[PDB]
Amino acid sequence: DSCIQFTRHASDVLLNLNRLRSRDILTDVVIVVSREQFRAHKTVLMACSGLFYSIFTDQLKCNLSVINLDPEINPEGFCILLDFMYTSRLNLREGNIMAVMATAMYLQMEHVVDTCRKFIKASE
Amino acid sequence: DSCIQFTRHASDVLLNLNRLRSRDILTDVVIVVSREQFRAHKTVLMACSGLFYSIFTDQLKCNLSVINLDPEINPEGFCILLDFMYTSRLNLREGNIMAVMATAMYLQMEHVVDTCRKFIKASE
Amino acid sequence: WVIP
Amino acid sequence: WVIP
Ligand SMILES: O=C1Cc2cc(Nc3nc(Cl)ncc3Br)ccc2N1
Ligand SMILES: O=C1Cc2cc(Nc3nc(Cl)ncc3Br)ccc2N1
Ligand SMILES: [Cl-]
Ligand SMILES: [Cl-]
Repeated sequence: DSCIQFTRHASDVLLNLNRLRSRDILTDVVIVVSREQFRAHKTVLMACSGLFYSIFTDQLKCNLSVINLDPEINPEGFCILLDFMYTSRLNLREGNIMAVMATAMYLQMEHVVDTCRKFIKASE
Repeated sequence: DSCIQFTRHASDVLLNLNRLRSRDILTDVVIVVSREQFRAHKTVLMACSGLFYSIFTDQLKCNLSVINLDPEINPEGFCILLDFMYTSRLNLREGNIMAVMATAMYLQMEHVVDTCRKFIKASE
Repeated sequence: WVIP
Repeated sequence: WVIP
């Protein structure tokens, strides 16, 4: 086509989606990870995770307001990944890399899994 | 912080949100523009438009499944802007620039208004 | 704004 | 991935 493109549009949209998350506006699901609860937008979760994409395209699960993750999932690892989904920034540290990679594998977040594998290979 | 960032994350999220729109997945509102209807995600509309942000943060309007725009709004202008919201690409043409600018002013989409004003100033 |  |  003969379209023009606004370079910062995608970044600005995500920044606004994160502002809505911070103020709990139009969040439509609670993700339960052991004793912790995380409110989010189903569409953003689906856009970032192969697991949430499969869950919310399911004709029965699409209507659930609560999703319980596998008990092996670490709440901090999930929190770091949820922040990444809404900001593009990943808080990857020596103390959390194993939990973050395990959570990204479960959530089916391929680019996160790839950087974790590379950072782990560098430290061996 | 000591975060790393995935450059293409925001673009990939928006691309996925547009795939959900194309398949009518988890769309939660219909925007009526004269005889035309446009299905969309309230969160994406809010993230792109000052008008939709004000509408869906209203305690009564946040619950509406149908929003009727002002009858002066052109459906093609709206369609072009809705496409821009979900893709960052604006189909700006000599034949549609006036309708697109009028719609962007009504929707409170400042960057679109700015490029329309510049393209109009160049042709005078 | 750019030419994509 | 980059250092932001
Ligand atoms: O690593 C990842 C991230 C991700 C996101 C989605 N999300 C969607 N995929 C498609 Cl094709 N359409 C709409 C949506 Br929402 C699917 C798989 C994966 N795997
Ligand atoms: O030209 C524009 C585009 C736009 C978008 C929003 N959206 C939001 N703004 C804020 Cl501050 N927080 C959350 C959201 Br969603 C508000 C105003 C405007 N004006
Ligand atoms: Cl990823
Ligand atoms: Cl804009």
